[PDB]
Amino acid sequence: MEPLKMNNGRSIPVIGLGTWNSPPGEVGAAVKKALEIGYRHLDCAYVYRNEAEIGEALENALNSLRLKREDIFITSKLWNTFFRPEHVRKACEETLKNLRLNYLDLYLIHWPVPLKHGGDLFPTDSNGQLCLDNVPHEDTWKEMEKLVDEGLVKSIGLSNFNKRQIQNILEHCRIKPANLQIEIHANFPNIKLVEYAQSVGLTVTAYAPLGNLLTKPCVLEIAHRHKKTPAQVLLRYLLQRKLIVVPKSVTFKRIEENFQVFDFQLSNEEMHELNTESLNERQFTLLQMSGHQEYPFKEEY
Repeated sequence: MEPLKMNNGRSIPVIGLGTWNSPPGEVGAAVKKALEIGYRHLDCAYVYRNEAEIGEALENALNSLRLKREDIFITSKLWNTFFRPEHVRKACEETLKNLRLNYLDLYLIHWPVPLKHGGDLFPTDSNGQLCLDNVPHEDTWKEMEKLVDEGLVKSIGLSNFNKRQIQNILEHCRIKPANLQIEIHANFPNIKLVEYAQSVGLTVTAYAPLGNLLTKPCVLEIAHRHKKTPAQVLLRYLLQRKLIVVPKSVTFKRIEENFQVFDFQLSNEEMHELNTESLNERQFTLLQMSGHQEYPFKEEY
């Protein structure tokens, strides 16, 4: 089905390959496999430290599959240690260098919690405490906006921001965020935040869309009824809530399975059942940032 239309007129494919700091050589092969299968959207991040492997696999795949750059949607994310305005540009340029691209389709602020610049990706005490930094969200955003002005990035957005924090960005911005990426799945539907974000015109991407979920009885019943797999039901559930999904995998069979979600429809009763059976508990809490003023998950949503 059809790419989601964003508030700036551009479109984003409703499924993309999620990447992560997987064992060496796995991501490169995953990128190629995904693109062969039909994926046209890759979700990346500086912090996984594998954008160079991705960039190479990507460049070789476009060539062997005879695909054009503009046929693919590429997302990357600005990491917490580069949120100070004077560092944003170089971090983006670095990511683009590694990905071997001239521009990104989408660039997200990875978290609302800045970390000290100039060392490791997770600057840490000898108490094991994270070295926090203080940088207003609107100041980082101003630099993100310049990336759009300059053509280095087509659309900008947010990751792991809460309602309050998004409100503030929208109140100050010249260029609105086009996308919000947050944890969403049947065991954590994140309904209030999703409804809020869509109400102000953002598109919303579910990360960790499979979240044990694959084992839940109602999930299995519904998969059986439709003659699809559990993962396929879990993704369709999110797709029917008008979400983009970026399921992470480096296993060929899973990459392929995740993509076969466009030839059936969950009924209203099935949708409702999944919602009422939800746990619902946040899986990705990053508690080591919980001491920061802008830690996103203490507010209701």
